[PDB]
Amino acid sequence: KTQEEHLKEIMKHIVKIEVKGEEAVKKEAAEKLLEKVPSDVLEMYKAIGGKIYIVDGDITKHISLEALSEDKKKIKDIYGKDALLHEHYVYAKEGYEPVLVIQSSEDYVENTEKALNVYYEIGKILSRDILSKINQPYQKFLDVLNTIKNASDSDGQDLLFTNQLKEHPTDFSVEFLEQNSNEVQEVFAKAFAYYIEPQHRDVLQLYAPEAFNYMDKFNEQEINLSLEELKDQRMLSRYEKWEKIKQHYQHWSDSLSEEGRGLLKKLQIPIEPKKDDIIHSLSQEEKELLKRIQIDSSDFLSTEEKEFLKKLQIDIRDSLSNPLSEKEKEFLKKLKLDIQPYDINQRLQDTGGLIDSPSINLDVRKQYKRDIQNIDALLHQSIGSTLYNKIYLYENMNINNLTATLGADLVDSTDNTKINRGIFNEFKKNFKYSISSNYMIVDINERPALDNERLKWRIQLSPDTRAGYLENGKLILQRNIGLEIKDVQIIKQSEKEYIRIDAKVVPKSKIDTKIQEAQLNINQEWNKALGLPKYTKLITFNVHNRYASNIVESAYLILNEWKNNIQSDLIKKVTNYLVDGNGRFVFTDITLPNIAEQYTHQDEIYEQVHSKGLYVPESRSILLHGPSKGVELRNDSEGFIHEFGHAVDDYAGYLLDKNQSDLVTNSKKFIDIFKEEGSNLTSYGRTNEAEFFAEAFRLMHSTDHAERLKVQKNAPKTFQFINDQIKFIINS
Ligand SMILES: Cc1cc(N)c2cc(NC(=O)Nc3ccc4nc(C)cc(N)c4c3)ccc2n1
Ligand SMILES: [Zn+2]
Repeated sequence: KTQEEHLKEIMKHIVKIEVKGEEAVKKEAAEKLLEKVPSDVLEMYKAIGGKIYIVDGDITKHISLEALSEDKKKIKDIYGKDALLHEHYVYAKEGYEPVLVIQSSEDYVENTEKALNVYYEIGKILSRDILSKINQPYQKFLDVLNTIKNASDSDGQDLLFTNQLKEHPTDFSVEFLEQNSNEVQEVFAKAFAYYIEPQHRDVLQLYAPEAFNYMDKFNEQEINLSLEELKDQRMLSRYEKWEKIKQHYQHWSDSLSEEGRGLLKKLQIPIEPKKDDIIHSLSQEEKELLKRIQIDSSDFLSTEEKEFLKKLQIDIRDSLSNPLSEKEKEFLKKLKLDIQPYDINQRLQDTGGLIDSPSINLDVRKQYKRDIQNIDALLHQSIGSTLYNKIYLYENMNINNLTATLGADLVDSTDNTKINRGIFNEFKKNFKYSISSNYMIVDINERPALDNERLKWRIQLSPDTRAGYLENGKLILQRNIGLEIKDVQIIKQSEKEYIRIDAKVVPKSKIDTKIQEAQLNINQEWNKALGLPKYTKLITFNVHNRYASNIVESAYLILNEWKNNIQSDLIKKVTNYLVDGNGRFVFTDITLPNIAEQYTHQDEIYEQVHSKGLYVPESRSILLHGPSKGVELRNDSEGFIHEFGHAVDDYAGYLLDKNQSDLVTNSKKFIDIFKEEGSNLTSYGRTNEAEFFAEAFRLMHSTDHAERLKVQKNAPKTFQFINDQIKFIINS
């Protein structure tokens, strides 16, 4: 009930009573009126220097409204009827010194139509004087407006829209909202008004449900987030927040050692491969091979990597066609591991925390384990303090980090300042929870992003959350945090559009539990659809990163496209085969060479593979990495099915002579079909027979029927070959 006090405190400031001789009846009447307004919009008004004056008679007769031009003397009531300031009871003055003027009365309780107007004036203060300073209302509110105009019942419009909007043909776009700022603000206010005045609220909910709902959720929840964003722009607020935190960690800081500071700094800027050293620990024979390798000839060395290697040879020459060699690609594979940057946070993201993964040389594995085990000990003090309650921290992120495939079309191709609503809704779809397996580095007060960062997180730390303080106003958080996504919306900031993500920190065990129960649910369901034994572990969720929930909700959808595009009898025979060898359908966000289904079956470490998908015969499992973008694959489904092709290529070649488990794609008959039709499909498909078979099997089962035709009229002998194997497997 600190409630009533919050309002008393705030009101004694902004509220000025200046009447004749009833300064207790009138001074108590105002308290009754403003009490209906959300405590938070009053503080936001105080924030921008606004004040409320309760006066008698003609309100024009006040010092604050003298500078009023002989035009702004005529206002419109909530119903759109022209009036005159010297004949009205309220007025909110714009400008850098906001003013609210209210006449005196107590019949505000009785004569509701005036309270309605007074609130409408406040709503105006809210949408025009306050929210405008943080670029609101925006897309979310525009969506309410578009729901109303394009709904069947035109009553919602007849109650909130001025004819200007009523007669507008198309929907209200961001562009419209910019040219008609005054108009939208008006609608906002009216809706705020009806919602706030206890008697008209029913009307609102009766003829404009979406507006009621928006204003309902906004005044009870979302508004304090507005105050939050509003305070974030105040220099002194920003400085005040930073100081309380700097104080809370003052002891922890003064105690840090050169060694501790060395660790935190190394954790902010990775150490690049020092060319020189590479050359040394190389080899007399190897140097010779390196002395000439058209790095470009290979295909597993990114553009960034190839360049580095190029400069490696060109730096050892200072003294005295393109066939793809074997032991040469072996040499280039080894070096790939060797020329990666020392990046602790990157190591955590790739392994999802599983720092013992055989994915890199043992020497480097231990250095990572040592440094991490140490950072974990440094970041022991939690954010919780007596100096502050709820606390928000910020992080600017690149969407490619969550979903490179959607990241491809997030920014509008025409106007780089706009975000594609199409991809936005998709991205937002199943984004319910997130996980952090590395050390998040956030800002105390929000800061401008880098061009490729169109994601602006606003995170509500738990008092329990441990962290470390940095001098530049940032905090390094402890690994293994849990995050519940609370809201995802398009916002405009500094002349550009971003995706604001409102998230709350929770115990990681809470999120893991959801995933685990998902795995149980998804397997129950699919074990029934495939007729597998009740409790078999078929599908598995290896989720550890920031897009966490999507990896899970996505698997369901991928498997649906997988059953509606392939013959049920083929699936069953093939997956029974897989299950027989302990196979697994692994959906993950950690890089593939860290899923055991692949590494516990590797000869050498450098023989690892990372990509959108992968099939491992030795384990009979299919691996699908979520975050990436399959080069020739348009989406996750496709990718999965492509890998199921390799699985079929397996069971088929197995049914030829189980006395030899081999690939039916290795058959002499097929090596010829590839010799001829091997270049009529996808580029990727041309890589080799196993892949060509897989890309072909894929198109044949695409959702795009047109795509099925392409194989049948460009790969005849193949369309038939793949169909023989199907019927083969199906019957045998
Ligand atoms: C730079 C680069 C290098 C690779 N080797 C890639 C491989 C893939 N995918 C696969 O290798 N898939 C896959 C899938 C199934 C496979 N099955 C068998 C029996 C043997 C395989 N080598 C096999 C391979 C995707 C992207 C790649 N990108
Ligand atoms: Zn493949």
